[PDB]
Amino acid sequence: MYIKQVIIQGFRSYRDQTIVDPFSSKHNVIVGRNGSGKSNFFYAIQFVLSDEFSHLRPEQRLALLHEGTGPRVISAFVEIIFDNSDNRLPIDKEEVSLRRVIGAKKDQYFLDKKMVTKNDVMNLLESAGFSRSNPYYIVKQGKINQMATAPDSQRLKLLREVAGTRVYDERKEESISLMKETEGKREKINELLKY
Amino acid sequence: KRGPLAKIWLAAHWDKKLTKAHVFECNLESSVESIISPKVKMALRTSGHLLLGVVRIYHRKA
Amino acid sequence: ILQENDFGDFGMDDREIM
Amino acid sequence: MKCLSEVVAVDPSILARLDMQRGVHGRLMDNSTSVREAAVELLGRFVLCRPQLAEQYYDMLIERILDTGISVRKRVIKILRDICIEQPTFPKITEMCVKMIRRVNDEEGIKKLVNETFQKLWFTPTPHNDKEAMTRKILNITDVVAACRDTGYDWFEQLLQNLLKSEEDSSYKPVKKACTQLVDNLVEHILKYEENSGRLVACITTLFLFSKIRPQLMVKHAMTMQPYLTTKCSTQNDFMVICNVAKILELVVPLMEHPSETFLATIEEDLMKLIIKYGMTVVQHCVSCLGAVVNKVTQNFKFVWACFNRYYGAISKLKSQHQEDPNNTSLLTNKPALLRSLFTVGALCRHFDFDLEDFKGNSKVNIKDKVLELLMYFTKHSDEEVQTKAIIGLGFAFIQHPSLMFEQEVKNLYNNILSDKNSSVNLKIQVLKNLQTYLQEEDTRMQQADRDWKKVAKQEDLKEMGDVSSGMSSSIMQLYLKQVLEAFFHTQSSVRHFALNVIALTLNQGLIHPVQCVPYLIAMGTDPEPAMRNKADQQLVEIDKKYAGFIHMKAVAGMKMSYQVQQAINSALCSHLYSMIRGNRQHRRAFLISLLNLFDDTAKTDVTMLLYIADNLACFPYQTQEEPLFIMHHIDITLSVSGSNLLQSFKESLIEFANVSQGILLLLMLKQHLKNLCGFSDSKIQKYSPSESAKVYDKAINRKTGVHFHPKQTLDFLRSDMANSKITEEVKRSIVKQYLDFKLLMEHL
Amino acid sequence: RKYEAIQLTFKQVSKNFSEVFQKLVPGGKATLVMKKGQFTGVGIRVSFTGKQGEMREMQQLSGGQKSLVALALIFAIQKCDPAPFYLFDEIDQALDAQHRKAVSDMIMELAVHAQFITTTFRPELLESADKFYGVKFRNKVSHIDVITAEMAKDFVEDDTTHG
Amino acid sequence: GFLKLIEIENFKSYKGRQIIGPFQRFTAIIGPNGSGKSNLMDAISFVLGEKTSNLRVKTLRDLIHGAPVGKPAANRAFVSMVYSEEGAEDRTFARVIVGGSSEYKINNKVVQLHEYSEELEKLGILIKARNFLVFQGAVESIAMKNPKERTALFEEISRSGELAQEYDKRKKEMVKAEEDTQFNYHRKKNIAAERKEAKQAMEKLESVRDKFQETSDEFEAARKRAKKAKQAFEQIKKERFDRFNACFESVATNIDEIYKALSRNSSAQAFLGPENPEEPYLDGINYNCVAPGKRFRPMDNLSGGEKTVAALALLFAIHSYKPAPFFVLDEIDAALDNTNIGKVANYIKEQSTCNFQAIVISLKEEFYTKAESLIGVYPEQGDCVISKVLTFDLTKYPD
Ligand SMILES: Nc1ncnc2c1ncn2[C@@H]1O[C@H](COP(=O)(O)OP(=O)(O)O)[C@@H](O)[C@H]1O
Ligand SMILES: Nc1ncnc2c1ncn2[C@@H]1O[C@H](COP(=O)(O)OP(=O)(O)O)[C@@H](O)[C@H]1O
Ligand code: BEF
Ligand code: BEF
Repeated sequence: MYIKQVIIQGFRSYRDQTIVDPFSSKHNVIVGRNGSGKSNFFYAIQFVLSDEFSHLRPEQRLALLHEGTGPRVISAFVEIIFDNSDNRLPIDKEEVSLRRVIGAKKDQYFLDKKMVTKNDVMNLLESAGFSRSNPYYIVKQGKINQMATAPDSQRLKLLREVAGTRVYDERKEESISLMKETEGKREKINELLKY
Repeated sequence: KRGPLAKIWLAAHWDKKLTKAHVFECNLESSVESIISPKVKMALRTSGHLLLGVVRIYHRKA
Repeated sequence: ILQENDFGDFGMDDREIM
Repeated sequence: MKCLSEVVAVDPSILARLDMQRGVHGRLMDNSTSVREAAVELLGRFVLCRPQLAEQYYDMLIERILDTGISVRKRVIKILRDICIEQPTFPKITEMCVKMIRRVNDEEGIKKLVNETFQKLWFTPTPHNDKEAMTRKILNITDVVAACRDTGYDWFEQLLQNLLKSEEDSSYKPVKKACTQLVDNLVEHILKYEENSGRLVACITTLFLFSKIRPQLMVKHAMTMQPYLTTKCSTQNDFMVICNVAKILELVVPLMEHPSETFLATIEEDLMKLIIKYGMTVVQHCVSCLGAVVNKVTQNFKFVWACFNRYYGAISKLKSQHQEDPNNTSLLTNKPALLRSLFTVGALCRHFDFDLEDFKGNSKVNIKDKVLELLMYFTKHSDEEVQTKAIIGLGFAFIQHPSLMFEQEVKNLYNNILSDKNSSVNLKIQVLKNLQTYLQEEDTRMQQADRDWKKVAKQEDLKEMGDVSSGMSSSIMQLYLKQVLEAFFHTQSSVRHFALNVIALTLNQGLIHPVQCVPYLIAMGTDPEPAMRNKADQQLVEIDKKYAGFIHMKAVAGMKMSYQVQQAINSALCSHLYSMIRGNRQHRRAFLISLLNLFDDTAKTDVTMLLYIADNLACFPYQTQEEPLFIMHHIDITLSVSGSNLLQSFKESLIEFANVSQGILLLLMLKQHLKNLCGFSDSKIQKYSPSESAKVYDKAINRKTGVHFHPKQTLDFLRSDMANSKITEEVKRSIVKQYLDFKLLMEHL
Repeated sequence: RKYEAIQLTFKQVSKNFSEVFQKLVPGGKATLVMKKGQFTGVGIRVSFTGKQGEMREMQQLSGGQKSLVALALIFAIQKCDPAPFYLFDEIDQALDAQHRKAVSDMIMELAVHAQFITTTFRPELLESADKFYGVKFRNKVSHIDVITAEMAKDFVEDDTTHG
Repeated sequence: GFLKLIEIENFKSYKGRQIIGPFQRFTAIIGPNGSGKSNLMDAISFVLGEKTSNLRVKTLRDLIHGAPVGKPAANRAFVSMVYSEEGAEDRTFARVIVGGSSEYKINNKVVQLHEYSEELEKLGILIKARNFLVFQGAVESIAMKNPKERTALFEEISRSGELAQEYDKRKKEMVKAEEDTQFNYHRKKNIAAERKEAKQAMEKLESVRDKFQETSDEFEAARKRAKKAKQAFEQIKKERFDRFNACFESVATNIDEIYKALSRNSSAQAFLGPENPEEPYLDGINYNCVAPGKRFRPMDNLSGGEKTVAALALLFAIHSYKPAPFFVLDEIDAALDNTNIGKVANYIKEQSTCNFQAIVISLKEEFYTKAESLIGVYPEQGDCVISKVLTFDLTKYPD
């Protein structure tokens, strides 16, 4: 769709990212010097959208605060604002904002000043078509070429995700274990029924 | 929230607000599976969630 | 009786700073 | 405990029976959170139901605020908030009221609950009635801020910013209105003060903190305390008031709208009179506001430029006198005037650069080079306090232009003053003061210049990333920090006070490498003063939260540095090291292996290091079973080998023998004391082997009372040694008696 | 119903992969071959510079060859069904200026399909973009703003100095 | 001296015998994508000898011309270099491969692997080092390495790696001698105890004190055994310790001054941290540097350019300890701007002229603008690609 704007306060390398002119719907180019601090944009938005980067140790989570000077920040946030114009996003509004508030232990999700149980964002982005676990459509700095050299198993996983059935496997093997244990329960029911 | 499939939405997604009253007799499983089989505009992942709901409620009846 | 404790407060002495 | 807390809440008249008193105290100091909150909840319910007779236990209550828990601190805050809200005029309220604002930044939840706690407690709208309630509210706030001065002010202004950010929209602005409803009342208090100076300076510090947080209020009241800046007596608190009101005007004059020109003018001249007739500290704290107001709106900097020219001509006369007359007595007569001239020129260099196209207004002479060269020349002087004043001027001038320390001879000035075991102790104190202050202004200016990025955003380029403006600040430490290392080995402790402050603020900025000064930081974690070791351990754990193995790298170096520290001075001192490293089995195992082998096998070290190593070893607080077992096992191995060899060599056969036997005796005494303190069967010690199983020897150790007999006996056998060499018969009798003791220890089971 | 959906989306991706391959690579053909499946693998088969006489494997390639393989798969899925957003971090690293011209041309080909955002050090790529966003790091802190085409074109290639 | 030129036969798009041009002090190999250029470096490593996987190839029968397609040129391949050194002598080394077998030649006579290896060591070539040839996407990995492998590289460059077996053997008889001594100690202490309550018949007491004497003699024999083993393990630790720490300290020194030299600055730092520094050759070695203008952060967070800075710093420092006669550099100007490529180009211009030969591959024109000779390669169509060499002078041009 179309990202309108982004807001950053204390994430890694920005104290206070103010309101700037919005983006374009076609292509937006960025150029800077070496070490410009641009990978902060990538890590920030993938932290807002994807879950996997928020799985490693708490230590670098504490190190995921802009610790430039003056006071030491404990609470940061990143906000993203965009329009659900095609209503691909199931919530019916027009300026939808997703922000993530980050503490040393704490982490909270606001969708237009609403508290989230951490499962609304997952199935919400799934309905949007996003994958929290993909390396697709997002590339790191200098990590573009592994995906071509990535062997075939995750190629099948990738195309399986493109089919959208990446859910159905974990659902079905979640079902089978409960199915078999209920088979044991109902077999027990039959001998005791005879009793 | 609202709808015959709303309880299945709660089962798939929330699963905490469910009580024994809904579990025992609110719907017939064999009815609702044939309700959901021929439906139009059915997205793949929402179908997976409805499968979550029906599998969960069936095992809860067991 | 003093059964289950810390050796003085040496385990528990995070001090105040400036 | 919770239930019987409810029981004693019903009947308070039972809290006298001694065994339950012992039980509740033990649960206060029990090694678990939940018992601690249950017991403190009991005591708080007793306090609320019975205000009297609990103030004898108030010291324990107030020391239970800091408990490294989560709900225990919430509970004790609830207790103390209700104590404050139900009984005023309790004799120890305000001191009490200090301590929890010290914990406002600790967690996010505590930050919140304390913020609305105090907002209901203090910062309520308070409509135009009940003047006396507002009055002793003001009184309490003044007592709090007066008691705040000794430790530090940053916590309360941080609280103020916490309230400021908490209301981002209008929300009626409930504190904000109340905020101005406070400040003019304080002015009203000043308006009724009129004559006790401690309360005056407390009020002006309240205004000071309110100016620090946001300067938008005092724009109408500046002329009200304008007569109070004019001229007062020669009392120190008046001088502090002068400094403070100078800071307050320094903030508030830039914000106030459309000022009177003659008002700023007369302020300017009267504060120059205050310069020329008073001491150095007020001169600095007021030349700050002079530089601000002169270089902020107005344009009459030619008069101050002429004052600079007068001082420059005076110092030129003095140096020209000293060119051919180094022994002239005319210099001693105006020597304090020379000191004042040095401070003035340093301050004029400090506030803003006058080596510009408008302050000079003519062809460039580069007067900064001349003044730094002249200050170099005055630095080489026979008297001592003139060199102190020279270093003061060096630091002050260096504030404005940091590239000036890049010159070689400036570095020569520092390293020659600080090294060589200088007789003067003061000059180190002032130069470290310059370094610490230097870090402070550069941090403040870069942080403030971050805030107004938008006003300077479009007049600066992209392809450069101007970084040497920041890099020089880093780079200067690689010129001298290693020198600073031997600055740490000083008998005077104000030296180490400033040195630790410098390195702490440095790594707080972190432009240097982390693990380069750690064994020094380890060593001065063993300092007698609590603030020193406090900051040392705090910085160590600050690294430990962020980098794991770094202190594990610096293990024995900290021990040798600590030995040097207790030479400079003349339970376990380095126990907090063990407290941090208690997690990992492999690294702790490796450290004890390295220690016990290297320093006890062959290295001919001094016995005294090994004495204090064994002192700490017996005095580390160990928590589970396996660690003393591993210690005793490798002790048994090394001891059997070394003792068998030494006894067979002496039976074959000697001051070297005396020293190595003293070390072996040290090892025996450490083993014996540990074996007594653990209270474990020696057969299980014989049965043990290293790395048998991780889950078997994890049991809780019991520590018995009064076991610490190792230091007395080791001191006895060292005073028997004293590294003494003589040909008496008595030393031979001592040698053979210790040999018989060795045979006995060999024969023990 | 999932099984034939796999089959149809595999055909759609493989045909889109071959056509984006022939768009980006001026001479040569490459596509997917499906293995014995159930399914256990899907191979990639590329022929170029003879287009039939050359037949190579997965691993022995040049960096730019692997880059165009990856980007071709990226827009094989993108043309099969677009993802809501797309973003690149120096995607033009190993490749040469001629294929930088190519990839920018397929940017203008695909810009209607989805919103692409990209950062590079090379100038030929950035003439396929709407407007220009500039990073500014000073005073030990970063900030984003908007800038123009011309001065950015100066920074990326024209100015060749110490800074 | 240096490497004069290289000769190839039937190897990686090189049909027949073609004489690649003589190599000056700093030349370069430039060409578009898929031009067949890294294979020259692959042949360089091949005649120096290295395992097939890092040459993006398996089974070493695929290295022949035409083999990746499936139709080999032949079952026969030569590769050969000529080393040129002062005193007017040149040494002609070659690798001779047929099918799956290969041999080595000096002055076109059959030379076995082992003597070839030590004579090229005398030339100054550690083929287990691998710390001088550069891969496509490994320069970022140089800093991001697990410390174990770089620790092994520093350990082998200290010529102690073959001594690992003797050291660990002497260590295990250390631990066995210690456990035997303490076992005898426990056993005689038990014997002394039971004899002590045996004191409170006389025949069994005398027999068991004879057993006590026997155990004491056995322990004394164990003491002599441990004593004899002890000093031998002392010199083995002393020699390995001395070699490794001298290497470490010289590396630490010269990497410090070259790092502060190369970034044209006085405000960056670099450090190599040894794990357990009493005996850190056995444990890991991490590597942490300070950026020219960034705060101190962990190195995983870094961008590309400062990793390239740290990697090339490591390379030039380990050269400064143990020189390599000539260098190959794969595209080290990866994500840089004009400033950093100017930095490294000026560095290699001032530093190659009297210390080392160095050859690079690149695409960014300023890097090889500073070059003094250039090697163009044109790929050509056919049944497969055939690449062709041409040489271009550069030291007859202004500014
Ligand atoms: N936690 C942090 N606090 C403050 N500054 C940080 C923090 N993490 C990174 N930075 C800064 O952000 C910048 C990141 O630059 P770098 O990672 O090299 O670039 P890029 O983001 O383009 O990969 C550096 O200049 C560094 O000082
Ligand atoms: N023996 C060979 N004969 C023909 N082509 C080959 C041979 N070996 C590799 N190639 C191909 O040549 C192309 C050029 O890449 P390569 O020779 O590896 O070097 P570079 O990476 O410098 O372009 C690649 O597509 C590669 O697969
Ligand atoms: F500022 Be970067 F190296 F994306
Ligand atoms: F893959 Be290349 F031409 F180095």
